[PDB]
Amino acid sequence: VSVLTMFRYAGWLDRLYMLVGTLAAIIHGVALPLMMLIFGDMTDSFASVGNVSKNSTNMSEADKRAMFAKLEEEMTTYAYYYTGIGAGVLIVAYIQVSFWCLAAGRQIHKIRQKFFHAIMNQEIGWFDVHDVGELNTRLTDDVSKINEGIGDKIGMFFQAMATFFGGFIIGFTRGWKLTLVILAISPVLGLSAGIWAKILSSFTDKELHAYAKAGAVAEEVLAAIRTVIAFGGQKKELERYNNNLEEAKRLGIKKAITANISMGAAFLLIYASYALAFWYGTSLVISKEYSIGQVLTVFFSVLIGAFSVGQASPNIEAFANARGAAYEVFKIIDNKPSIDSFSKSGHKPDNIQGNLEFKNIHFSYPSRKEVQILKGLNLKVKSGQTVALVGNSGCGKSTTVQLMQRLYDPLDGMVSIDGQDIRTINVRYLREIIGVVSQEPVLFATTIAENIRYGREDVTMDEIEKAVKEANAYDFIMKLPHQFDTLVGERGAQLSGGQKQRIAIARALVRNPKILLLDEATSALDTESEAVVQAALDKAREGRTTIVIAHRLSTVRNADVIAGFDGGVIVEQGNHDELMREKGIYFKLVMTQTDVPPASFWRILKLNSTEWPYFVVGIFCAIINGGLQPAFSVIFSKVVGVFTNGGPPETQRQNSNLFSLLFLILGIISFITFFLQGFTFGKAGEILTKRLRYMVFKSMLRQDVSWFDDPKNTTGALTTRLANDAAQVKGATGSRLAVIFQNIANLGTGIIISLIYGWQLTLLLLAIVPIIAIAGVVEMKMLSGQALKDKKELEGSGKIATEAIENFRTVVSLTREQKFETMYAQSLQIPYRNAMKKAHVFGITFSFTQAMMYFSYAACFRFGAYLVTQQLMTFENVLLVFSAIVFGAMAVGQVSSFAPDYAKATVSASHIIRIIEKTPEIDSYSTQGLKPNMLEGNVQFSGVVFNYPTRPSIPVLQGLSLEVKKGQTLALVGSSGCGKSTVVQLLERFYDPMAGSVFLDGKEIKQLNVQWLRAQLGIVSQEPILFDCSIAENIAYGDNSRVVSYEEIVRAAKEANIHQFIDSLPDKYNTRVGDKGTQLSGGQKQRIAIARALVRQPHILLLDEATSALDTESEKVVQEALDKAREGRTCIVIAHRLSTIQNADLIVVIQNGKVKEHGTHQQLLAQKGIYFSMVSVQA
Ligand SMILES: CC(C)(C)c1cc(C(C)(C)C)c(NC(=O)c2c[nH]c3ccccc3c2=O)cc1O
Repeated sequence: VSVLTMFRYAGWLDRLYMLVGTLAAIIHGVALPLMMLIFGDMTDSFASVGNVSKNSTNMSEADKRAMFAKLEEEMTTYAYYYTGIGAGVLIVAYIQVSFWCLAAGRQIHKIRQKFFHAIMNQEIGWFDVHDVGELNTRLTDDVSKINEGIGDKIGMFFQAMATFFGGFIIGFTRGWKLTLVILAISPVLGLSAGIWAKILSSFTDKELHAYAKAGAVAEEVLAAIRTVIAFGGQKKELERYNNNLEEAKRLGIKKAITANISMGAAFLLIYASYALAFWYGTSLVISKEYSIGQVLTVFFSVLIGAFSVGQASPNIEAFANARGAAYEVFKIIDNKPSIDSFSKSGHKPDNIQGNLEFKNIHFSYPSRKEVQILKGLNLKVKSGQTVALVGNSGCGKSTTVQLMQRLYDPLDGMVSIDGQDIRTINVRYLREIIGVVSQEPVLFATTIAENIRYGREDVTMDEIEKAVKEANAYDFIMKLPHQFDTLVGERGAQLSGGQKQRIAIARALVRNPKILLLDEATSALDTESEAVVQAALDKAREGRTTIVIAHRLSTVRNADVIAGFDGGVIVEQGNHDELMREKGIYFKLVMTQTDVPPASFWRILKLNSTEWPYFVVGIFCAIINGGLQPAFSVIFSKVVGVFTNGGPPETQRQNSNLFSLLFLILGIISFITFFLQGFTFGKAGEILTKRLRYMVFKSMLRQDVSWFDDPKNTTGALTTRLANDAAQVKGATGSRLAVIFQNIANLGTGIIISLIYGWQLTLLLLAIVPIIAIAGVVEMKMLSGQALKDKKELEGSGKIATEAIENFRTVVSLTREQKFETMYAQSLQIPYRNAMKKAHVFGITFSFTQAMMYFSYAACFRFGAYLVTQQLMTFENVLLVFSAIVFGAMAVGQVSSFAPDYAKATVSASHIIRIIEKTPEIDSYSTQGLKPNMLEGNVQFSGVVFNYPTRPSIPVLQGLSLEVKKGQTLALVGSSGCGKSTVVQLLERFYDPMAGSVFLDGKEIKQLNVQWLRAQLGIVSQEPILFDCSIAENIAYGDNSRVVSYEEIVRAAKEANIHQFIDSLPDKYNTRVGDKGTQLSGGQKQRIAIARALVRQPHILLLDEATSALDTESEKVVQEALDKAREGRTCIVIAHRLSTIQNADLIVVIQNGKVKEHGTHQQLLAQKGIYFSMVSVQA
């Protein structure tokens, strides 16, 4: 059978009306050629009347009476014919929509009904085969996609074929010669599109690869930002970013030639094939057979059929997606095992049920998503035993609990029963005989008594009132309004843990159960209600058949037999007194267990007025490219005019002359004007996309502060804004020239053409164009005004579906199943009533959308008839009104297509505005006099408080003052690593101190030029920023006030010990490492990071964190570089593993932002405070 035979399944009239709607769609397709036919039929008659009026004419007014009487007699019969086709399309439109909404709805209601019930009759396999929430959500929307998968798309497919083949049958019958040419050009247009797609593709690939390099050049440089600021490499990296965008600017400009030429060639094939068909068509009259006038309008109906099949393709593509998501997951609705638990079957266990014995279990994990981790379990319980399990071990004991039901059934080992087996028996009785107590009861609610009744659906209030007492739930059912029928939200969203627990114990007791079973049930309770719950779980046991598991060895002694499970298998089996007399494994266990929505405006115009290269000739080009399109209709009007009303004189020469004019004027100009319009806005966008990207990336690379402290930013996410905004703003250029073009193809030429209308054709144009624009703008609202309300009826009906399965301990009561289906039988009924209603609404609006075609033709006939005919009827300008209506329909589509490409581009403008206005924290200041006498300085700190760029991370530095002298070490340690690290990272200016300040001596580092500061500061990175440059550059990523030379790369290699690598390899300083450093271990990377500080002679030096992940060589040969990098130069080092850096002339202990001890290392080893207490725990 077909896949669609399973979608359109069951029912009677539910299937039969699909045939009625299919027949309506066929007739609605055949009506479109018949509307073309009559305008042709009039053209045969008018080509006779009009030419006889120039050829053996009855004077020049008796023809205007005798011939015109027959024309208005005929037009009075035509007034029946086109009105009958009009009445037809109004009816079949509503019958087609009645199929789409009401016949589909007659299946889709029962499909949704049996879908919610199919989760319930999936019984066990719903737990294994994907997961709750999403499996319910995708299925809930995919059974909505089935509506299109059986609906309108199938109608549109048959309707377009009926227009196509119906038009072709008439076009063969009246003149197959031209109808064969319409077949022959279709593969040529398809081949042209088959070139256009390759031209669009294999230029964009290279534009993407050119940009991908500019992306990677931004990403690593922004991640490394404060280090690239400290080296000075911005003078290299800003041009690496620029030139990869110059390559993209060499590529996009060539696509802006080739794609525009390939579209112009497709337009040229259209103008040329139409012109050749017209000239061949009149040659098949004034020489030859199989033409007249009407045949041309018949051949145009075949082209309307090809357009109708084009309009069907997006509906067939939507139908392919409606096959898509729905038909595969339809197997989880049915073709699943579907019976697995025996949900409404089985004979009763009238051996009372109780006498279980598990044997040689090796079973699966629950849901089979994890492997069978359990190996070895055997376990007894018999009628008149509390068996208590000891040796608790999580999932490896919880499997034994979930195996107590038709939810998991053993395969790896067995259960044994003293009678008929528990896998075979009555599943409702099996749910209700046991009180199955989990610490968390995941349960749907509405009242407390209804939640208790979700244990067993047959109850009396006399059972309920005892159940709330003996579960000890009575305290809150006395405090709450309406008591046991007190109102509560879904999942119990107004109840604490111990309250839900005592309600779930009442939900057990109301069964009159014989057995108690406990999923570790003392765990996760509140310590008030844990005791009140234990007293309820003791009250729930009349000296009777129980299987208890708990973290408290109280309920384990409130019992009859211990069963011990150190790992797996039963190791001990005796009384709690016995295993404490004889002091076994139970006694061993007793000894341990007792985006920017404010879219911008105005400023955008002055910004683009600063960005753009003023190619204003593209505006003139868009105007003339628009005005050329109605000139096709002017020359075609002149062909119809001379052919209907010239008489025979010169006709073959007039047709040949107008053919030559038509072919040349459209083929030459339209190609050039589309090409030059596309190539002008393309080149404007090539400047804009490059110029914006350079300015915003340069702005980012001059503001880390107030943008990397943003928890709402991510480096790659900013690189997506660099991707998207610079492309969206490019689309926001060419679309505006397309809006200029369509205005001139429409009213900007159409009103000038109306200066030669006899007012009747102006009334015709004005009666149609705004009304068809209003119709589509209403049709929009009619559709969307259902869909939002349909979604909210479905959403409310979805909450009560997910609440039926996430609340999985409702499958452990199983009698609420058909009560949920009873809720769904009313809930699915409100959107189905909405669907029955909208079948009329869409019926009348889609019917009115046909009525405008009858009205258009009927007005065009009845505004020429009699009143213009008496003058001689206008053999011109009638065609121009229809072309202006087509340019009006084109205009509405062109303008509404670019509406989101206003809105998105105004959001991209808000993103661009934030980043061009910058953060003023890392710029070229000059209030502090830059003095050379203090490159090493005497760095003063005073009153200092600091909180990290992660802004919630507390003011961790708190009132500090310190100094470090010219050439001195200042080693820092402190109670949580923040007391040391913040002092380096504020001197980096990677954030400002919120109070206090820091000074080079008597002049402020908050006010010193950040690039002068970053000329004297060296900084050691935990990770070297790395593209595959030479080793020389992979030390020296630029310099802020120096010149890199042989001597500095010698010092930086030798002092940092990294010359171990550089003097060894091929090429020495020239050689390679790959992006991120393919052969660079931690020890090499930190020795490179030391070299990067040293290669500019750093008069002040900063060692951020004195080990990364280092040990052995990789640590001690790094310390052998740390000691060589400090001393004689003003060096701050934040001590980590104190068995790296303890060598310093001064150390300071910064406890929670204040000094607690200080001195040289040996003076602090004497101080028996914090420092010696931090040494005396490292070793
Ligand atoms: C916005 C909305 C409601 C989806 C809508 C819009 C239009 C436009 C804007 C193109 C008139 C249309 N129009 C069309 O699809 C068509 C417009 N002009 C034609 C001219 C000749 C042959 C077919 C069409 C056509 O299908 C239909 C709509 O349903």
